[PDB]
Amino acid sequence: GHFTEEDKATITSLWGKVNVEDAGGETLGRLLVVYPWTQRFFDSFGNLSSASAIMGNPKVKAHGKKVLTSLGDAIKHLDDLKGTFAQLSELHCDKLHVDPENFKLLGNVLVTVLAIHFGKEFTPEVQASWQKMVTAVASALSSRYH
Amino acid sequence: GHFTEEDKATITSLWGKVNVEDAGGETLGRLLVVYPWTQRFFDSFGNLSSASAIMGNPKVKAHGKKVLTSLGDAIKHLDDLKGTFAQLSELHCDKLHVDPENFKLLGNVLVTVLAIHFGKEFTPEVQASWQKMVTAVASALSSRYH
Amino acid sequence: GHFTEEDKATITSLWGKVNVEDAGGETLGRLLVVYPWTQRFFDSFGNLSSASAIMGNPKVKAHGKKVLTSLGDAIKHLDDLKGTFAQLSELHCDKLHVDPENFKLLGNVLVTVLAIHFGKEFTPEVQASWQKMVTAVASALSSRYH
Amino acid sequence: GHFTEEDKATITSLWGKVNVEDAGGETLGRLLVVYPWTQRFFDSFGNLSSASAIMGNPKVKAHGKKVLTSLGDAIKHLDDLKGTFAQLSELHCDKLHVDPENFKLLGNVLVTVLAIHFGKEFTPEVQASWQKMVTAVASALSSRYH
Ligand code: HEM
Ligand code: HEM
Ligand code: HEM
Ligand code: HEM
Repeated sequence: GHFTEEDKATITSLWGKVNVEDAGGETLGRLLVVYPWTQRFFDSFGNLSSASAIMGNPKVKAHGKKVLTSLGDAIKHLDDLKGTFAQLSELHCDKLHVDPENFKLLGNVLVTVLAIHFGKEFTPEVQASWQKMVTAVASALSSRYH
Repeated sequence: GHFTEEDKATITSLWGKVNVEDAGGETLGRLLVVYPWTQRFFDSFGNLSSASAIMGNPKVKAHGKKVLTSLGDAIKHLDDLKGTFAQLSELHCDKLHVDPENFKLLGNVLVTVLAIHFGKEFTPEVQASWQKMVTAVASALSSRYH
Repeated sequence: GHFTEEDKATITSLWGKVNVEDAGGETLGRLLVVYPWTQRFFDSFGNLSSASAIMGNPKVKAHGKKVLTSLGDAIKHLDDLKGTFAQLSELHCDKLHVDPENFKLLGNVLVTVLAIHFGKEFTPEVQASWQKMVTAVASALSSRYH
Repeated sequence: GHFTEEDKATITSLWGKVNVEDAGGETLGRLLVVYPWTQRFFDSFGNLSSASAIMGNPKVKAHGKKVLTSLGDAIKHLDDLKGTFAQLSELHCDKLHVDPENFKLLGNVLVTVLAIHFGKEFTPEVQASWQKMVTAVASALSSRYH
């Protein structure tokens, strides 16, 4: 893969406008609602039997903040996402056994959340740059499986 | 599959607020820009060499409207989508050789467009209902392949 | 979907030459080794820390037999697989939260086992018929999710 | 990703036993039969309306030889598949617009062909190493899309 100058500017600029205290909870909660099977990894977070219980769960909100903060840090290292996520790859693959397909699923739900918050600013080109980011993150986090 | 009565209500209600004349071209054009390989099915549609050419292309806008008007008719048959799409399955599978993976891709681009147009109104539960609709439509259209 | 009379004949004839007592453990064990993340669904099955432990594990062999005996019964109902697998869909979706992508994965590991056991006899046309069967079984088992 | 010493030895040793004058035609032909949509890229090869016509087509056999010869060369460069396939990535993505999902589809059909020819020698571990190879090749060839 390869980010263009335009890709980097679009990723960096849009991300600077995200609130990583609500976006993270919103993204992980939406993943858990829309694709229910993912709840299996988070049986320690409490009751996730309904949308309201998930979107209102403080451990979901707290953990989504970690997720997006680590992604925000990675956006400082676009040309080296493999190395930047090496340690989290080890955690997610070797220790938690998260299905590699889930990384792209979460990335697509972040794209949905960006489209909700930014609307018409999320043009096809802007979405293309973010789809490249989703793919790249998923590859970096599944590296230990490959 | 199975649509709950709440899935049907969501699907029909949100669709009634969709302007097909705008959403059609916006959905097909977004698919062509974001996932460029799909342009190979539309060589006769003329200039697709840049995002601005795709989003300005009269044939892309006219075709997207056909697509979304076909999906509007399908929403009147939610609990018989395979029978509803039998003719278009034959067209897309036996005659055009569309990759079944692309039906899922276009339905995901429509989810993105709905998120852009409705923002917050596109809640996690509303997205779940539409995610089941995209899957159901993909399955119905690739039925000739199965 | 749709099974041709030649798909049914292929499926039933090749299956009649399959030894389930061997193929069962061989298929589940291959899935656990090749796609290690799926081991997380089988923590109670004991030692799955190495390929030799998985392929020697008595619980994996006993479970694989259940799996393949379930698929043998399904082959007697090829043109009603969704109804046939309704109970196991509820089990795998509502109770175990299996990722629908893993049903496709296991059916692909079975294709590999059939290729190993039958060699040349597993022609391109015979594989096509079995590829439709894996897809049909995945769709039927993930039906609760749709 | 990362090949282990064991991965490299397994890939290199099994590949040294493949016949790249028949395996290539067998792999591309099987892809065209099993997953019909792929035939769309090869409308220049002649009649592909049936298994017999595909498996007997001299242009299929001739082109599959190219495919596997380029893969054989890549197996000399396991630690640098991105650079080794850079030029073919440009051809397949920028010029032919091949769907990225097809690269993994072809890789899985090569795995089926290896299982047919090598049988019990294709153990779960041996298949794991080859699945890692399939993923890595698909990533290298789709790089221009990412
Ligand atoms: C954008 C991709 C993702 C990133 C950046 C990410 C990041 C993180 C981080 C930073 C942690 C915390 C580790 C610590 O606290 O030391 C974590 C834990 C975890 N992640 Fe992820 N993650 C990602 C995707 C996923 C996906 C797709 C899954 C499964 C669907 C997943 C499941 C988990 C689990 C089960 C934990 C342990 C949490 C606990 O102990 O309660 N993650 N992740
Ligand atoms: C939401 C899924 C889809 C639906 C509901 C849909 C619906 C339609 C309909 C109704 C037509 C007929 C147009 C007319 O009568 O002139 C059509 C034509 C076509 N569709 Fe789709 N389609 C879908 C997905 C796809 C995808 C994923 C592709 C491939 C990237 C595709 C490629 C085509 C092509 C090439 C035509 C013929 C266009 C022309 O040259 O006239 N469709 N589709
Ligand atoms: C070819 C697709 C599959 C079929 C036909 C199938 C069939 C079965 C059947 C018949 C049982 C019941 C066993 C008994 O009565 O004791 C079962 C249990 C189960 N299956 Fe599947 N299954 C399939 C795919 C999967 C996949 C992809 C996974 C996840 C990696 C999975 C995870 C499980 C689990 C965790 C159990 C419960 C086992 C235990 O703890 O007792 N299955 N399956
Ligand atoms: C293991 C992965 C693959 C490799 C190593 C590979 C390699 C090659 C090579 C060496 C060529 C010849 C270029 C030349 O003659 O200068 C080629 C051409 C081509 N490939 Fe691939 N390929 C791969 C996968 C694919 C897939 C998945 C598709 C689509 C399903 C595809 C479609 C094509 C087409 C359409 C051509 C042009 C052939 C013609 O002009 O008639 N390839 N490939």
